[PDB]
Amino acid sequence: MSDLFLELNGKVHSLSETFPGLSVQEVSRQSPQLSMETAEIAGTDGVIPGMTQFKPFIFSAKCNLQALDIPDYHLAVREIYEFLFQRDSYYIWSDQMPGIRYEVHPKPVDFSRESDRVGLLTIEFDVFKGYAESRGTSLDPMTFEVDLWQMGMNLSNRDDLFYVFRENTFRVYNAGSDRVNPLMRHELDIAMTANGTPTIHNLTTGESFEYRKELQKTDVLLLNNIYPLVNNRRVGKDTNHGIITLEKGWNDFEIKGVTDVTIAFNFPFIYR
Amino acid sequence: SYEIQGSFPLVELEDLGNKNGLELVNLCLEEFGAILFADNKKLYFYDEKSWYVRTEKQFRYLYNTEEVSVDTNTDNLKTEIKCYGKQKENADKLTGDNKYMAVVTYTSPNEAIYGKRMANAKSDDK
Repeated sequence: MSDLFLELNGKVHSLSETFPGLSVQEVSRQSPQLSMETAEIAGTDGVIPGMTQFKPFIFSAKCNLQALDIPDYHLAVREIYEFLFQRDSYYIWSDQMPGIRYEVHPKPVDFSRESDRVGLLTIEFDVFKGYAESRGTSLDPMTFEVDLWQMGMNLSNRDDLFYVFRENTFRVYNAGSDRVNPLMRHELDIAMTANGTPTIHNLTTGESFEYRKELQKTDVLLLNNIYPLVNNRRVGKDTNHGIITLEKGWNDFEIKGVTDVTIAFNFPFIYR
Repeated sequence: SYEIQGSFPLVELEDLGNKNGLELVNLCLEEFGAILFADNKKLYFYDEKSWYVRTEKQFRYLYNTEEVSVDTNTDNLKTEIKCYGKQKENADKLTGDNKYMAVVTYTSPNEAIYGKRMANAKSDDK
């Protein structure tokens, strides 16, 4: 059995459950739209590729609606149109792969009336970020009872994966298919509490974030995307304005200038 | 703050001042033939010798260049000029080039490639 789940206004709605007469036949996903920024020099052969990018793509769901009678059919069509089309983008996922969700916007799709009570539909959701992300962030535990993780999410079956560290040198595993960069509108949060003047170094990437003031254990330093704060107060003037990024796989992190470090990473995995 | 790196000649000027900083900097660049480059708020003034630095990087056709354009103009191609110096006190009493103690005609060697192309006379009274 196939079904489609929609996250809207903080509520999860099953498409089949919401509309009893509507059942999802099949789901499908367009392949990533790779595009190399070609540059052509006249007289030479081929192109000089720039930086490969990914265009928005389409997630499709073929379904059918079976109503009791004609007024019921029209009412169901209107209610489905009301439910699907909202002002802002929402989230969708499928039973087949319940660990991966897409932030999407609906597309105009017309009901194909086959009989007096049945109508075929092929809903298409445009995903504009160009990638899919996990339903849960890195802060969620990798436990069975959380009911969030599934197979095929590049989870390493060779070592434990935790995202809270108590020492000055450790490794963090980004399981996504893209390098997590807040400059690319990626979600990434770091919460560190320690004593002294801190400096975070990502050795594999080679990046370094530097804060130039003394810190106490009671003050939390929070880097969200491209904003560093202490106690939710912007302190960008007192930093080196550097930002760390998470490469694919393992990243070696070293923290200098502080003691009793407690650093936590909170970011979703980027799939495609 | 300003720094100077190079050698520049002496220039005679009249009633220097009564201008903003940028106007005086532009005057220096135009007169002394300097090149200005700023490290934020610190202005370095070089000369032609100390400004350009030779590098091994090169521009090659069909390798790293796409469109190359050359604009050539010869509307002001002049190889001869006549100039007059200051004016004598008895200018009204004198006739012709005798009105000036300094009258000179300069002919460039490039005339041998272009012939005589004399321009309108320029007068310096100093």
